[PDB]
Amino acid sequence: LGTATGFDFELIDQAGLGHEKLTQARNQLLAEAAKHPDMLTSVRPNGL
Amino acid sequence: EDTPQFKIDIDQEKAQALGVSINDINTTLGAAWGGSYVNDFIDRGRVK
Amino acid sequence: MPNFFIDRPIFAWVIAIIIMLAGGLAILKLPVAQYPTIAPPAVTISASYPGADAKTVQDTVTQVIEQNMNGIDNLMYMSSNSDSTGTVQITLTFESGTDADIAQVQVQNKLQLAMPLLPQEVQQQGVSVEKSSSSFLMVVGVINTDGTMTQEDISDYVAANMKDAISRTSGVGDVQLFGSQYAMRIWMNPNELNKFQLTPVDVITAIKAQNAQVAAGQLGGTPPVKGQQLNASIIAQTRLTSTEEFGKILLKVNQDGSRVLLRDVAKIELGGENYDIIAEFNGQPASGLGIKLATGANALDTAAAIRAELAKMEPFFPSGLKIVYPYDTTPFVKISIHEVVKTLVEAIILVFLVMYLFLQNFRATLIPTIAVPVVLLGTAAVLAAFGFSINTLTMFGMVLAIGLLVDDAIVVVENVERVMAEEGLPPKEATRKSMGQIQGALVGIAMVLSAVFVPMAFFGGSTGAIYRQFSITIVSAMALSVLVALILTPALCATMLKPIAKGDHGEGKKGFFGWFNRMFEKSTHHYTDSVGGILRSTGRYLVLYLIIVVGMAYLFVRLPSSFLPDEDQGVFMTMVQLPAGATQERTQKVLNEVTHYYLTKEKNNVESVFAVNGFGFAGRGQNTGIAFVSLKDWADRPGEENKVEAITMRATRAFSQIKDAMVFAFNLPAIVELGTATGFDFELIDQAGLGHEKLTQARNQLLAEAAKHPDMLTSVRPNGLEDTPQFKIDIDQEKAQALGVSINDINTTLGAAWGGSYVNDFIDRGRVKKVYVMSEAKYRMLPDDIGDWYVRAADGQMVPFSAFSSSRWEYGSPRLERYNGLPSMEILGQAAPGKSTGEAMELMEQLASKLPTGVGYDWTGMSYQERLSGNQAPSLYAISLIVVFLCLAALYESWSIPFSVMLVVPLGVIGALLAATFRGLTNDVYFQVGLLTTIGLSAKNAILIVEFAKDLMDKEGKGLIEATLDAVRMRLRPILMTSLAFILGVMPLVISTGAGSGAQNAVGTGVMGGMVTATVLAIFFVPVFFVVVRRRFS
Amino acid sequence: TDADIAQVQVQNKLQLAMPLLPQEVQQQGVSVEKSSSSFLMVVGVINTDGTMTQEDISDYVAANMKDAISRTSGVGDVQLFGSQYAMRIWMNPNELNKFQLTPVDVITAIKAQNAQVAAGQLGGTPPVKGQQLNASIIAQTRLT
Amino acid sequence: PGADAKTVQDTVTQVIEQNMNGIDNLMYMSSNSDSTGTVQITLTFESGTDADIAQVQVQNKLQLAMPLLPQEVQQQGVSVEKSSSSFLMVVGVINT
Amino acid sequence: GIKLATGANALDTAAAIRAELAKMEPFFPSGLKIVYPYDTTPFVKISI
Amino acid sequence: ERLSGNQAPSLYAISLIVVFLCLAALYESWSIPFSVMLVVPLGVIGAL
Amino acid sequence: SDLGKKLLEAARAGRDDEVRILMANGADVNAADVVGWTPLHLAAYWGHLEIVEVLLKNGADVNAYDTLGSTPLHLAAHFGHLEIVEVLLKNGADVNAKDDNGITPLHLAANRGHLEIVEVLLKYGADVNAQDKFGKTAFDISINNGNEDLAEILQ
Ligand SMILES: CCCCCCCCCCCCCCCCCCCC(=O)O[C@H](COC(=O)CCCCCCCCCCCCCC)COP(=O)(O)OCCN
Ligand SMILES: CC(=O)O[C@H]1C[C@@]2(C)[C@@H](C[C@@H](O)[C@H]3[C@@]4(C)CC[C@@H](O)[C@@H](C)[C@@H]4CC[C@@]32C)/C1=C(\CCC=C(C)C)C(=O)O
Ligand SMILES: CCCCCCCCCCCCO[C@@H]1O[C@H](CO)[C@@H](O[C@H]2O[C@H](CO)[C@@H](O)[C@H](O)[C@H]2O)[C@H](O)[C@H]1O
Ligand SMILES: CCCCCCCCCCCCO[C@@H]1O[C@H](CO)[C@@H](O[C@H]2O[C@H](CO)[C@@H](O)[C@H](O)[C@H]2O)[C@H](O)[C@H]1O
Ligand SMILES: CCCCCCCCCC[N+](C)(C)[O-]
Ligand SMILES: CCCCCCCCCC
Repeated sequence: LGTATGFDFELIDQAGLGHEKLTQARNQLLAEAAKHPDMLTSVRPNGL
Repeated sequence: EDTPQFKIDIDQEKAQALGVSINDINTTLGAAWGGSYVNDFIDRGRVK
Repeated sequence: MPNFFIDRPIFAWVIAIIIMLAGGLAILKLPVAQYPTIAPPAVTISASYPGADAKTVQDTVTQVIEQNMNGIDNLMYMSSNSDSTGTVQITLTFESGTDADIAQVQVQNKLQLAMPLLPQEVQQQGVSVEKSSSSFLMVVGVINTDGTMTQEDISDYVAANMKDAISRTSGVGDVQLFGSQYAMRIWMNPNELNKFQLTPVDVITAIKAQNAQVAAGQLGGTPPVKGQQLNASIIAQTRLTSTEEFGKILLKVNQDGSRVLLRDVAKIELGGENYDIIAEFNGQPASGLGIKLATGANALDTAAAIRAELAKMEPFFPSGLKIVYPYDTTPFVKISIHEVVKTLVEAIILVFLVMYLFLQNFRATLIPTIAVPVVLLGTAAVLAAFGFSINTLTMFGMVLAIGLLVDDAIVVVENVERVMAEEGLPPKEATRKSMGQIQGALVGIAMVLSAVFVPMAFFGGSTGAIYRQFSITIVSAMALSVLVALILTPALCATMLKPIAKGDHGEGKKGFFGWFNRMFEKSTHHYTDSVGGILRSTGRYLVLYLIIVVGMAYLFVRLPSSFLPDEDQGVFMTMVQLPAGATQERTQKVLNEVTHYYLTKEKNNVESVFAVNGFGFAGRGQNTGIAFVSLKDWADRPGEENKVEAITMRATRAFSQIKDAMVFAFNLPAIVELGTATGFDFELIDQAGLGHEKLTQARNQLLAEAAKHPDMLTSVRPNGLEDTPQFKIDIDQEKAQALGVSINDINTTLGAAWGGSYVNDFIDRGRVKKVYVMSEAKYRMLPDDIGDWYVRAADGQMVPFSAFSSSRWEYGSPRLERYNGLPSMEILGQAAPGKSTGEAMELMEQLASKLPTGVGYDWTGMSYQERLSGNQAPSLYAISLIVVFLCLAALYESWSIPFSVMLVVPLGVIGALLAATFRGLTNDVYFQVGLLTTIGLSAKNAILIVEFAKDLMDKEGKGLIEATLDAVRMRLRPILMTSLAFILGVMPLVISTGAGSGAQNAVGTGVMGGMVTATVLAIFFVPVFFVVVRRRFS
Repeated sequence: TDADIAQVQVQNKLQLAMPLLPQEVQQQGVSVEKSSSSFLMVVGVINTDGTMTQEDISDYVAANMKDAISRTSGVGDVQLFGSQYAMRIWMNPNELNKFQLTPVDVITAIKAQNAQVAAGQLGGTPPVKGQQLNASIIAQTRLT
Repeated sequence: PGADAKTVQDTVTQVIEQNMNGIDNLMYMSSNSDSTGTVQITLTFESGTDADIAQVQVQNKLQLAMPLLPQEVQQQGVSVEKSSSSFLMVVGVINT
Repeated sequence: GIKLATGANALDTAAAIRAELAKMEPFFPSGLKIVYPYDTTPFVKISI
Repeated sequence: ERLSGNQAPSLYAISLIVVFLCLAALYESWSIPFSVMLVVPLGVIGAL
Repeated sequence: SDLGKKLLEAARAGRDDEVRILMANGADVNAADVVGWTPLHLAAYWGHLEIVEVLLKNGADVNAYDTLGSTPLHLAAHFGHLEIVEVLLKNGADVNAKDDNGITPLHLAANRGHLEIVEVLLKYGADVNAQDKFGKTAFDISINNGNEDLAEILQ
């Protein structure tokens, strides 16, 4: 069921961009997610 | 309906006399006329 | 509810019809088998490594598979064998209730992922994951009489032309060929191979090249050149089909020009896949088909279909080939059914005779003749719904119920006939009163008999499965009998029975029936006057009761206990075990002498002897064999002297003369999966990698210790084979590298020649079959032949095997056992006469605890189930007691009175134990269920006597002694009618001598003897029980 | 969803992929398991006397315990906090070059000299007429 | 791969088919072997039969046949799946 | 690190594990001992 | 198709017997059931 | 013979009581099996010291050899039965006995690395320079096995 109000998001490579371009896309999402402390909290990747 | 078949007959004794292996014959015929699946490769982040 | 159907006889007739139709429909569709599924689900993983020894197979196949049997549901234990024939068997036994399909696929799946870890040769041969089943429907033997065909020639014809058709036959679950289909045998000559400078490596290389399916392609294949007219498949080299084609395989071409072919260095023929077995049927070469019965199929119909299929194959058979039926169970099952239907009909015929003898009118005699079949059919419908099959256990389960079924019919009618005779009431109002007196008791009886039989089903293991078949059968039969007694028979009694005048007991009639009524009426007065005197001196009968209780307990302990009685099945086994290291020829000479004895001196009894050389239940090898003796018709062998047990013990005494062979005959058990009662199954485990020798010594230490207690343990022996001499041959690596001989060429040349090597497949007459290269017999016999095998070095020169090898003799296991993924050694044995298994096991555990450090133990098979499921016996007995007491307490509205009924148990049991002990029978399931039916009916009789006696004291305000004497008078006749009918009904089963008599004897004797006492005693004792109890507590 | 049937359907498809996987990946053994991701319990094993090392204890747990626990009904997965022992050949490149050798030669030699051979039998079936000797032939076995 | 119907039927189809005897609630078994090298043995079961149990029973019986098959056929792989003959829909894709 | 099979009973599985470990203890080498540093079943058994 | 047709007679047969026995039980009669069930042909002809 | 087979099994098992009875009954002490092993060979192999002594007292052939030429001293020395090796050598066992491979008890004792037996064999005058068919001494085995202690004794 998970933690009280936690979410598990998946960022998909739908058009075979590659690893580097998916990493940059993730960094862009994490960057924009970081500057909404009023809504989102501790948004981070699960991978290395 | 019953189809015609092109029955090729390899002479292994006559091949040995010329000094060719029947492995090379089978592969040369098989690969050329039938097609051969060698290995895989990566076309835009997918195995093919 | 009886009152409802007394006013509505058609509703009752509708219910009667609905039940009869449902039952009739059920009898048609119900499966037919000898015995149902009893043993727990097991999955046997089997593989083959051609030429491999015990250790090689274990350390390459067995250990690798065992390690990868992880994450499987409901696994109890896992045993494995690894023998010198190159075979491995891993039997995974599961919990009783596990889906055998899910159990198989879970094992089969986890193996598939372990297949890449096994050797190439083992992956090639394949690993078979099958569900365990020894129960064959029948074995069809195929023989050649004119000596034109060898055993391999027969086996091929069966595999090609018969097996596939027998497999597709309706009701066949599985078919097993006794022998292999043809294989292309290349019998290599080492002198010829050395002459042309060749090896088995070159022969294998040449066969793989010139016998293979080559892919080519198509003319005008896609993508084509636009304007193409023709698209055709290109066919290249395909597999070879004939011995001649394999003969013309080109190995080498010399400088001179002359060509070296495979026929120049080897003999070629269509032989067998292996030559371990030599199957013979009265000397003549033989093969066969092991046919098994499909799930929910009919054994009789399946058999008829197989024969009908075999019949239309006969016109195509070659000259000399004949069909024979050495083993067939359907002859036995035919008699089982007929004898039971004959008993159930004769039972109703005797009820008619007994009903008419006492009541003396044809309208009374019909009601049981109607009511009983309605219940019998209804029972089949309930068992069909429960998913049960028509088998020996469910069939005899109903024969045992007859007593309960007949009573419910008689009790109702007699009571109506009595009420009409005493009060002069009309049939309809007489039935309302009659049912009014018994309806309360019959509902009570239902719950009481339920409390007796239901707990019998809750037993675990193999024994518990057999008890469940009898339990649900009797409970279902008894349940409907009570239901029919409250719905149908009341209606029939109200309509059919004619009125009787008040006081008319038919004493004023003439002839036989006139005499009988005055005879019985004065015998009833003698009985009541007799009980009158018994009830003045109750003290001495409480003493006589304790004499019976001590009499019972004495006989119970000193009666030998078994699971099922041995039957004359028309066949029996004869083991042949020669000294270890003996050849195939030696074993054949003994089997020839064994086959000779039976066809000579037992020519009147014996039909055929299936002499299987090489086969042994407790290990394979050249030095073991079995003779499957098939006898003639049961009618053709008159007297006990010409039955299996008599022939068995005569044969054993005869074959004790044979010089160097452990030869003896033994009858087949009813069910093979149980084994023997008193017998145990002990596994001695290696729990700290001690090795083989250290476990061999630890076993010898336990076997020596077990031998020093003959009073407790007897026949304590190892199930496995002993260590044997083996030819160790060390390949010198330096000498091999020095001469330029590769280890692959050496190990292949040795393996291919001496052991054989499965190269690839070929197509013989449109059937894919195997190709084996091996040494011709005479070049792979003795150690001297090792040096005659030459391997080619890198430089080109041929090097003999002697040049780079050294050999010596050592001892190694020809069959390595394992249990739960650890090296084990199975030890069998039984408790000494008088001792129980529980005692024998407890000693084996004590002896085991004083073995060297690192040696553990565990119980398997029957002993594993006896250790767990055996402990439930008292806890069920306890629950049964509490429920029975509670049920009677509710019926009588008294905590005290129930005791009076419960004191009747020994009166029925004592008689059964006398008849059994007298005849010399065992405490078997047929006898043990035989008690519960005798106990049930004696209890039923008492419950009515106590209810009648009680109701007189409550309603009519009579005295204790007054009410008791009045009750026993009224219940005297119906108790005698039930007994007379039932005792006569079960009489044929007691005196039965023919086929399936052992079971009939066990069923019949334990009932007849018990009923004689149950009847004679209870009529005098239940009065006493009621008075003593009523006095004590009031 | 029937977890037993889920496993059977998933493996049916994996069996079609298994051949296309490398020889090395197959020989490490692919596993299909139906377990809860979270741990039920951890069965710790230590030496109180300090007679055995971390590697020794791990070997025993893998060799003489893990298998039986993994076979137990209800045990979906068993993770070994350690590793079973394996015959480690720690190669020296300076010494391989000295004798003109490679890891290939080492692998080739081990495959040849650490091998369990099927060498057949003396007086094996089908035999000759008048044979008295029957004994299994033992060539090379696995190294201990 | 690269086998004719005749060869495929003898080495694969018949080998599998003769191991598909005695399976619970089997009505009939149709099969075909073509010149491309394909085999398709379809076992139709009685109405109301547990399809998943049917699949398991077939899979179990097939793996006795598996090793008797040619080496090439095993390396290519063999599937045991629940099968309908007709399409629910066809989802076409075009480029405008 | 034992993980519970899908839909299996935790307490009944745990009981069976202890029964199997109990058969191994007698044949342990001198000094070796079982310890229980993590277990979820003791809570479930006591809490009920 | 043939299965549907081969079981159709058996289906009508038992269906009639059940409806007859159902009426026999309900109204406690053999006359009332037999009196009613003679109506079936009058309906069947209409359907045909 | 009848008793000959029962002696072979009894000698192998180690049943001292049965051997004593068979020695009295007059069982053949030169009774061989298929491979050519006398009861002494069996007792020597499985390491039954008393039976070895009992058989030798009953005029059993100490230098009896099998179909491959291996003697009881070979089997005793190879499987590290020090006590039995001494008893055989005392009763006149050939210490330099060669099988068909040219292997002596010294070679076998050296290969399994039974230090105590190698010294006893040397003491009774074992040829240390003795070679097999491959030209291998007891010393050649010790350096190939890497047995430093054994190599030092052979020096
Ligand atoms: C694929 C399937 C295979 C085929 C299977 C076939 C199954 C057939 C099932 C149907 C059986 C029905 C049998 C009917 C029998 C009727 C006999 C009498 C008819 C009749 O009209 O007379 C009545 C009086 O009968 C009386 O005397 C009534 C008193 C009670 C009669 C009981 C005895 C009859 C026995 C019937 C069972 C025998 C067949 C066993 C299968 C008057 O009528 P009413 O309305 O004035 O009555 C007053 C009630 N209030
Ligand atoms: C614990 C156990 O084994 O209970 C069994 C065995 C049982 C206790 C029996 C009830 C009762 O006779 C018991 C008494 C005291 C009856 C009087 C004596 O003869 C005793 C020597 C006898 C001991 C055992 C016995 C024979 C049981 C019953 C009750 C069934 C009752 C009827 C009416 C059929 C049972 O099994 O339910
Ligand atoms: C579980 C229920 C408890 C037992 C209930 C009572 C059992 C006694 C009644 C059993 C009789 C019904 O069983 C039925 O017997 C008849 C015998 O003619 C068989 O009938 C068969 O007879 C022979 C027997 O070889 C065949 O060649 C033939 O093809 C077929 O007609 C049926 O295949 C079987 O279904
Ligand atoms: C062969 C063994 C199997 C048979 C088992 C059945 C045993 C019962 C046999 C029938 C007993 C009936 O026999 C009956 O016995 C009692 C004694 O208790 C007698 O009773 C007589 O003696 C007693 C005791 O002195 C007096 O209190 C009583 O007034 C007097 O009538 C009856 O007159 C007789 O009719
Ligand atoms: C739970 C056990 C059932 C015992 C049966 C009790 C029946 C009592 C009937 C009493 N009655 C209504 C007829 O007066
Ligand atoms: C061959 C008969 C099989 C019967 C299956 C179950 C019957 C249920 C009837 C309601």
